[PDB]
Amino acid sequence: GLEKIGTWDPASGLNMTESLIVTTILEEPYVLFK
Repeated sequence: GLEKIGTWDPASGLNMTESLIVTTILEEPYVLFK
């Protein structure tokens, strides 16, 4: 049915009460430190 969920009041606003790792090795020219 219709149940409350939160309160408005124009000062405080709307208090809404809802609750890949890839390994390699270094060998030229396969993989090099850039």
